[PDB]
Amino acid sequence: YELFVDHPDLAQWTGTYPKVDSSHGFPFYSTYEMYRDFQENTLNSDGSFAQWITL
Amino acid sequence: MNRFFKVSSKYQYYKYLEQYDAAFLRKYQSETHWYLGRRGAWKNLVIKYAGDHISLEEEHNVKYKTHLSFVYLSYRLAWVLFAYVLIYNHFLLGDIGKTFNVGEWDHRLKPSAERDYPTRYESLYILDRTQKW
Amino acid sequence: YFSMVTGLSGAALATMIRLELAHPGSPFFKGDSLRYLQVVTAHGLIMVFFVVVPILFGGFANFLIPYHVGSKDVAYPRLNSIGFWIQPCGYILLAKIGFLRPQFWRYYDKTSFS
Amino acid sequence: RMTNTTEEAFDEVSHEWQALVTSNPFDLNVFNYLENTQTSNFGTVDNPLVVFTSETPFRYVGCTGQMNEDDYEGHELLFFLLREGSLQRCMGCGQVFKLVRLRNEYSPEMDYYLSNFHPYEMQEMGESDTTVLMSPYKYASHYEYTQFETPSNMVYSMVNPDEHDRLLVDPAYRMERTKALEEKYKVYTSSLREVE
Amino acid sequence: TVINSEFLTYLKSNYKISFSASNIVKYLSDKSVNNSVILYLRKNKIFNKSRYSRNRQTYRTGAYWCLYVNIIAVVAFYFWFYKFTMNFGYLWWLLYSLILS
Amino acid sequence: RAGPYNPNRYKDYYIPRTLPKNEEIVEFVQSQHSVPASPIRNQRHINPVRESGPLPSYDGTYTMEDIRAVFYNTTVGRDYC
Amino acid sequence: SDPNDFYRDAYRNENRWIDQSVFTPKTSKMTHYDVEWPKELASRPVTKKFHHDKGYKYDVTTPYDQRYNYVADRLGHPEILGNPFERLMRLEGDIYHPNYLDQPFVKVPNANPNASLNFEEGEVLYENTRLLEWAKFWNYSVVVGYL
Amino acid sequence: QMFVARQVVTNSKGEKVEVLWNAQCYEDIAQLNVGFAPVLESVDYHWEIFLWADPPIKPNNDFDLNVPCTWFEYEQEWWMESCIQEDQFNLPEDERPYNTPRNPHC
Amino acid sequence: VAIYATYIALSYINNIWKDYVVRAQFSKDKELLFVTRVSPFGTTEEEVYEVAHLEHLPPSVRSGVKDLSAQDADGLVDVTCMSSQRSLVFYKGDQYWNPKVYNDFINQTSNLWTRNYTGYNRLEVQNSVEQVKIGFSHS
Amino acid sequence: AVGSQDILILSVVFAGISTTISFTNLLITRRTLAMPGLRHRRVLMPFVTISIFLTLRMLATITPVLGAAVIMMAFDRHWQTTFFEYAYGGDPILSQHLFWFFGHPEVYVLIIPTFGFINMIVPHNNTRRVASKHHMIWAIYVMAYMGYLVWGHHMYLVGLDHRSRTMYSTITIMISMPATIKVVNWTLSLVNGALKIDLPFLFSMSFLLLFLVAGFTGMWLSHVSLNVS
Amino acid sequence: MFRWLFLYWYNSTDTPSAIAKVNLWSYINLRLFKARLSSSIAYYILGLNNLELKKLKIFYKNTYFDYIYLKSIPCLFLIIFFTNLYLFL
Ligand SMILES: CCCCCCCCCCCCCCCCCC(=O)OC[C@H](COP(=O)([O-])OCC(O)COP(=O)([O-])OC[C@@H](COC(=O)CCCCCCCCCCCCCCCCC)OC(=O)CCCCCCCCCCCCCCCCC)OC(=O)CCCCCCCCCCCCCCCCC
Ligand SMILES: CCCCCCCCCCCCCCCCCC(=O)OC[C@H](COP(=O)([O-])OCC(O)COP(=O)([O-])OC[C@@H](COC(=O)CCCCCCCCCCCCCCCCC)OC(=O)CCCCCCCCCCCCCCCCC)OC(=O)CCCCCCCCCCCCCCCCC
Ligand SMILES: CCCCCCCCCCCCCCCCCC(=O)OC[C@H](COP(=O)([O-])OCC(O)COP(=O)([O-])OC[C@@H](COC(=O)CCCCCCCCCCCCCCCCC)OC(=O)CCCCCCCCCCCCCCCCC)OC(=O)CCCCCCCCCCCCCCCCC
Ligand SMILES: CCCCCCCCCCCCCCCCCC(=O)OC[C@H](COP(=O)([O-])OCC(O)COP(=O)([O-])OC[C@@H](COC(=O)CCCCCCCCCCCCCCCCC)OC(=O)CCCCCCCCCCCCCCCCC)OC(=O)CCCCCCCCCCCCCCCCC
Ligand SMILES: CCCCCCCCCCCCCCCCCC(=O)OC[C@H](COP(=O)([O-])OCC(O)COP(=O)([O-])OC[C@@H](COC(=O)CCCCCCCCCCCCCCCCC)OC(=O)CCCCCCCCCCCCCCCCC)OC(=O)CCCCCCCCCCCCCCCCC
Ligand code: HEA
Ligand SMILES: CCCCCCCCCCCCCCCCCC(=O)OC[C@H](COP(=O)([O-])OCC[N+](C)(C)C)OC(=O)CCCCCCCCCCCCCCCCC
Ligand SMILES: [Ca+2]
Ligand SMILES: [Cu+2]
Ligand SMILES: [Zn+2]
Repeated sequence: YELFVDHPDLAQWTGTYPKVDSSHGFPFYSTYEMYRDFQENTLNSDGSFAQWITL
Repeated sequence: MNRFFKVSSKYQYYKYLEQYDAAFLRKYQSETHWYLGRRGAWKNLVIKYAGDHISLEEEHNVKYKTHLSFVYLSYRLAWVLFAYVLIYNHFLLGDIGKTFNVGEWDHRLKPSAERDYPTRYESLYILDRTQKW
Repeated sequence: YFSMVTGLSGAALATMIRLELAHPGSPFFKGDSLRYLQVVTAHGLIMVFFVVVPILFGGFANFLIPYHVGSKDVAYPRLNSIGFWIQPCGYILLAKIGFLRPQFWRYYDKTSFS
Repeated sequence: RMTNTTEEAFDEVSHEWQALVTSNPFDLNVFNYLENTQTSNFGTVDNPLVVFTSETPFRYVGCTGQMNEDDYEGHELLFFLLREGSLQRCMGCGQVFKLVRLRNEYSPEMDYYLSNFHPYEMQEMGESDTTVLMSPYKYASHYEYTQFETPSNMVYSMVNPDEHDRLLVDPAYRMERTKALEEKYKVYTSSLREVE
Repeated sequence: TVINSEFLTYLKSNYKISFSASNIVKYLSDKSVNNSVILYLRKNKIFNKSRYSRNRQTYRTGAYWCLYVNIIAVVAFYFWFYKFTMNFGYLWWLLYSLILS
Repeated sequence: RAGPYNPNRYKDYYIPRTLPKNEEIVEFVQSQHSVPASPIRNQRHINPVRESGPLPSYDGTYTMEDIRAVFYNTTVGRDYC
Repeated sequence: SDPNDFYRDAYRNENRWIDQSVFTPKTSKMTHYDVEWPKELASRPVTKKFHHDKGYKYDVTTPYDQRYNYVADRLGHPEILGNPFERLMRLEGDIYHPNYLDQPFVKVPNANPNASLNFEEGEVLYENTRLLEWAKFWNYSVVVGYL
Repeated sequence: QMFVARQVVTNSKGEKVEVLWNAQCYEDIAQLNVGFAPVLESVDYHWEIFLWADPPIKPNNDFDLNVPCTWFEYEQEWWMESCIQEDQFNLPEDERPYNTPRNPHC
Repeated sequence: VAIYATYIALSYINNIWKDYVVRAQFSKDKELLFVTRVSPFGTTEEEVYEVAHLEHLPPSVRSGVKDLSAQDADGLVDVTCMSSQRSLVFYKGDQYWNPKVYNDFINQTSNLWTRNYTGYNRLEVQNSVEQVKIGFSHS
Repeated sequence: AVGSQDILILSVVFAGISTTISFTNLLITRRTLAMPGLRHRRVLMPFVTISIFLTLRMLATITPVLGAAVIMMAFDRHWQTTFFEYAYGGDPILSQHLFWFFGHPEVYVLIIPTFGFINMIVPHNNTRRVASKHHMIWAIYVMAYMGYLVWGHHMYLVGLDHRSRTMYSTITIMISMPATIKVVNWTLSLVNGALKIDLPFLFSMSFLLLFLVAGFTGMWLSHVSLNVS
Repeated sequence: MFRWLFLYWYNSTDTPSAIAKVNLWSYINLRLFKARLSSSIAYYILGLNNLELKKLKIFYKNTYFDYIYLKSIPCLFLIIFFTNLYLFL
């Protein structure tokens, strides 16, 4: 959460989701698109077989 | 405050400085308005209008554009040479001897090459040169 | 359109190769092994670097990437135009080697007269 | 480092500075960074998803349905043309879109959409004394550093084209208007202090 | 600045303040206001709806530069490795087209 | 042909051409802060309702079973029924 | 400034109808904005003939005689004319382009000095003639060294 | 090709509003038919997809501001379920055992 | 390389020498100043300036005053033309000045370098600005 | 001798530079002008665009190697640098290594974009979502970034060490799996949908029919003993 | 100066419509720096009458090396004791 609030670009690079909650209704001022390549091209995700072959 | 004292000029327009403070004049004509302070700045508008149009894109300097004669010569030569290349490489490859001329020039250290001669004058002159080290 | 022209050139080179390989004895090149090798190399290079690449990365990419990414134009319209206009020289160079030889004259030309 | 708007700002640069300083929705939508657009709610009839345009009738919109943490996408992307007028709906998921054609004006209707835009980034404005950072470690996380500082004592005021030309050509008029604006700024500050 | 007491009393009577100002200018002192510098923004009709400024829609110099690149490549390669120079006189009418142009 | 055009060669009136008065500015600030400001947009769903109609009933004139019994009869031909 | 105490009263479901209703707040009218600006905006000239494809009803040109005069300085600016060398060379310069010189709202300075100025020589204030000799020496020395 | 359907819906504020269903494309704006007439034919051909350079938008919804699915949400698994059912065999009710002993602890 | 190196060298030498003033003469009415400066080859080149435009401006950085050449009795005085954005450099030595117009010239081209450039004390902080009266003529 | 060989060398360098310009322009276009919401979501973009970008990245990775090899060939031909002359340290097999390191990724670049055409056309005519788009994307990516370690299957018999030979053969045979994944995804994309038969669909079917045999023959070539003959 | 988005957007008097009357736009009033949330996790949960914000603060960020070394002394002594046991074993 500290990383997301202070350095949004690094949070997006690492793939962290926006850690703030907008339940009050006002969207946050530093939201960004999700870069999930690191968490998706992994042995535990849709790239499981590709990562097994690469390993 | 240190107001501007007087303007010893016969041009009544310049007397506007007498109505302001020296600090104000420095702030708005010396610190960040140095390139704009007490200047007409008509050149700014002229250059903006010059840059924001669809005028000729051939540029030589920031002050002058390319010479139209040079531009036209370059364009005509480019078009004609491109047409020659395409036509010769697509239609006139049957007779290479008739379609192309053989020529070259080698280093002056080595003896003059047999093909080193002025084209269109090989029937009128023979070229040779003295080797150099 | 340039890709169509280059593909026709490659098809012509393939036709030359197939006519030479139709039956033994070199019915097409009549013994010019060097010319046949040059034609084969020209065919391969033209098909690889000047048919499929222009079709995919030249026409299809330039036509589709703006649509599929939401851009008014490519980041380098000048470079796109340059890449388009640069192809013909390489295409000709890799396609006309079969015709062009340093020894242009034929075996029955009396070079001793010149 | 900060550009002198009264001397150099024109057309596109002036509009960018207006977007930076006023954050008016019309300019902010035009100059919003392409990489990130503020996340919004799911479109509904009562609370439709608002798509902003800058004096244009239609915009190419894309929809992927209800987003989930596991997948981040509801349905495969479908593109349509969101046009100005009544609300519109997506067939696949029923998401409701509303096209707001912002106008170059300062009105409560436009101010109503202030919260729907990211603040315009300032770090990339002006002139940079560093071309680019040659750092593979932070090529996508750090902007170029600055040797100098950014002044924060600048007050901007909008001007018409003919008035701006008058300010440029006539230094006396420029000084007069500057002094008047300074007096008005003093009055505004005093009024705010009294209200507080 | 100085605000008349009667004017301030009239303002208070006609308006009762119940909300706090959101502008940060309220915190400024007279020194900061004096040190503030005024800048002018040119406001006109907006036609470009993108961050990037208007870009020219034609590259004539680029097209001709590419034509020259092609010509240089072909001619240089043929001359260096084939030693062949195109005989422009064979199709004399294109050379005459250049001369006429 | 319409002819050459340049929109920047004509005056614009997006900003008032006369500066305000000091007393008017003070009174405007007083009045603005003496009354509530216009609301800003909020994106919170308040008592959200189904986008479609009521959920099909367990029993009644039309039930979810009737909908379920339609997937198996699906045809798009070249002629009307 | 307790956030929960503020929010629980500020945002309520039963007030949704009035919470998101846009209105113009009641504020004192300002003559420069609510009186003067509408008048000048409505009094804009209208032209029957305007660029149909790109123009607007209010695209009315300002006459040259009505354009503001240039009074910043008396000294002329011959750069506008275009020097005879450039004219002979046929070079095209933006500074002396007629279209860019034809500004819409302000007249460009006259190429000639204002008639008020008198160029009769007066008396010498400052004079350092040895600067010419020093400059010649340094320039020749640098040229020789560079060669 | 502009709108594939329309409806009139009364919102929570009591006002009736019109909702139009835009024609859609499978991820391909090139295949999308950009027209301004009630015609299926692709008549208009545009050299500049973005005439004014305004970028398109692919909005991303915040999970916090999302709403539970209610646009025929009961149909998401219908396709797969019915595909399985078509080949599934169902025992007749009369032959299916009924009124079996109750579980002791339930 | 040769052509452009020669051109750059000559042009930048001329630019460096342009600032320095060789001769300065008032007009008959003292309304214009004719300035003779160095040319690319070391000859005389004429220019015209307006005395009103001419002004001696303080440095932007207030800690760099001590580094000005004017600190020395035989230094250089940098006079800036605010209209043409040009700089005129004069030797401080009285040998180069006419002693019956120098006083008026320096009292007329030094109007923007005042006491307040160094700051305000607590006796003059209030008077640094003109007080604004609001609502005294009407409620 | 001097002539067509040198012309081909210089034209190969020329085409390498042209490809440099092309992929630079396209990749920067994607990275800087992509619409909001599609900046990083590769899945949402049509498969053809994804394949094109992956192939452009592969070309960027491999082009400098080919350029260096071709430049060395030109230097050996003209200046006689003896880079590939065994007499004084030259390595003739180094030329083959450098060429094939780009050559195999070159054919992979040629093929990868072809899959996108079918992956887009089949859903369009079937009125159905494509089967396992994420898995197909990951399969093409694994093929792309594992084709950099199989360039030696064109050099089995050249005389390289058995260790490298075995590594190349093993990775080459392993490459077959993602192709099978793509084939099964294509097959499953045709089931349980509303088919709209069209000429693009027929072309896609012909493409699948040809690709099956092509890849099968490639896998057979991966057999080392058969590859010898 | 606001910490919470709801408080920031509840009653805004410095909006462009209001500021256009004076036509003065100070650089110190940029929306970029106008509001900024705290670095501690805050999440909303349903209360008895409305949503309420709960803060999840796990650890402090101002501990010093003296405290850290005092806490680490037992680990060092245990390492020494285990090594001595191994040597004597
Ligand atoms: C050694 C050579 C050294 C050379 C030095 C050269 C020095 C000079 C350099 C100058 C050039 C600098 C710029 C380079 C640009 C390259 C091109 C490019 O992409 O630019 C994009 C760039 C911008 O375009 P873009 O499209 O925006 O780029 C998007 C990104 O590139 C994103 O692209 P994307 O979308 O395609 O992303 C793909 C990525 C995205 O996917 C991922 O996120 C990767 C996977 C992450 C999660 C993995 C989890 C696995 C599970 C856990 C671990 C399990 C194991 C057990 C342990 C755990 C147990 C619990 O996935 C992959 O494909 C990576 C493979 C992942 C497999 C992981 C296997 C791990 C096993 C360990 C051993 C193997 C490691 C291999 C490397 C792995 C990757 C780092 O292009 C430009 O700017 C224009 C072109 C510029 C060209 C410049 C000139 C280039 C010259 C290159 C010369 C190279 C010579 C040598 C070649 C041969 C080497 C063998
Ligand atoms: C590499 C050499 C190869 C040679 C091959 C053999 C060629 C021989 C025959 C050549 C002629 C063929 C017939 C065609 C003629 C042109 C018409 C045509 O159909 O072809 C168009 C043909 C191709 O069409 P295009 O280029 O596509 O059309 C676009 C053009 O831009 C056109 O655009 P535009 O219409 O806007 O421009 C029209 C303009 C042509 O466009 C121009 O404006 C180009 C520039 C013209 C003036 C160039 C010379 C003067 C430049 C000033 C600096 C000089 C050097 C410094 C001074 C000291 C000397 C070193 O026409 C003229 O005004 C030409 C009339 C003659 C002018 C003579 C003025 C002499 C002034 C001397 C006093 C001032 C200097 C100070 C002296 C010292 C004082 C102490 O264009 C040309 O040929 C352009 C030039 C043609 C005119 C001749 C220019 C040079 C004349 C020099 C005379 C000697 C001066 C020095 C004497 C010594 C004592 C001072
Ligand atoms: C394609 C057909 C021709 C054009 C379209 C049709 C005509 C339209 C206008 C008609 C009405 C107005 C006429 C007044 C002139 C208006 C235009 C103008 O100023 O002139 C252009 C231009 C002069 O303008 P400029 O001052 O250079 O423009 C500068 C401006 O800044 C403007 O700059 P820019 O950006 O606009 O571009 C300037 C560029 C303008 O851009 C171009 O037009 C570029 C050149 C054309 C495209 C080349 C593509 C490459 C492949 C071409 C292959 C062609 C077929 C094979 C031909 C050779 C073997 C037979 O000018 C050049 O660079 C000219 C280069 C010299 C011409 C080279 C090509 C000659 C062959 C053209 C095709 C002829 C087809 C019919 C005959 C077929 C015989 C079997 O050149 C000429 O006036 C040359 C005219 C003479 C040559 C053409 C006719 C003879 C061709 C030889 C074979 C036939 C012999 C028997 C002829 C019997 C009597 C006809
Ligand atoms: C005598 C011939 C003997 C037999 C051999 C002939 C061999 C011909 C080439 C064979 C291969 C391609 C064949 C394509 C034919 C169909 C073209 C087509 O779709 O119709 C135009 C078509 C217009 O129809 P549309 O788009 O359905 O409807 C729009 C309306 O037309 C309304 O549009 P608008 O409002 O814009 O009105 C203008 C319209 C009205 O005009 C017409 O419709 C008249 C009829 C069509 C005339 C097309 C050519 C005109 C002359 C072009 C010369 C170069 C430009 C210089 C200026 C020329 C000024 C006239 O004109 C055009 O749109 C034509 C534009 C032409 C641009 C050409 C330059 C593009 C760059 C080069 C790309 C291709 C390179 C190939 C070679 C590569 C070698 C490595 O526009 C295009 O698609 C443009 C295609 C451009 C490329 C192909 C044409 C240029 C070929 C140059 C010669 C290459 C020779 C190579 C081998 C030999 C070397 C020595
Ligand atoms: C009155 C005069 C006109 C004045 C008005 C203005 C005129 C404007 C003219 C502008 C000319 C632009 C350039 C044209 C180039 C043409 C090239 C060409 O086709 O040449 C061969 C051409 C025909 O020869 P060919 O035997 O058929 O074929 C060539 C052979 O195959 C092989 O032959 P080669 O082996 O000898 O190779 C030479 C060939 C090139 O052949 C090749 O393909 C071989 C290339 C080898 C290259 C080897 C190295 C590889 C390349 C790259 C190397 C660097 C590395 C790059 C890569 C990077 C690596 C790190 O190119 C040339 O012939 C060179 C050009 C000859 C001189 C022409 C200059 C004319 C005057 C220009 C200035 C005018 C303005 C002056 C001022 C005016 C105002 C005072 O010969 C000619 O030059 C004939 C045409 C001459 C036209 C002259 C101008 C028009 C006027 C004609 C007279 C009409 C009557 C006038 C009456 C006036 C009454 C008042
Ligand atoms: C588009 C071009 C392309 C593609 C995609 C491929 C793909 C593959 N190639 Fe090939 N290859 C070339 C172009 C290509 N190749 C060229 C041009 C040469 C020679 C270059 C020269 O020297 O000039 C070459 C040479 C070549 C060799 C060297 C042969 C030799 O020199 O003796 C080998 C060795 O293993 C090989 C292997 C493979 C493998 C394992 C794949 C894999 O990608 C294939 C994986 C896919 C499958 C294995 C499909 C699985 C099959 C099914 C699902 C269907 C099953 C149905 C039935 C059995 C009925 N290739
Ligand atoms: C011997 C000679 C030595 C060299 C001498 C010359 C020195 C030159 C020094 C200057 C140039 C180099 C500087 C350092 C690098 C700078 C990079 C940079 O800034 O680029 C940003 C550029 C442009 O960035 P941008 O413009 O998008 O964003 C800038 C950042 N913001 C917006 C926040 C301001 O983008 C990239 O290229 C970076 C992303 C791609 C990086 C490569 C990823 C991998 C791609 C292939 C897939 C993986 C395959 C497997 C790999 C592993 C195998 C084992
Ligand atoms: Ca044979
Ligand atoms: Cu291979
Ligand atoms: Zn949807």
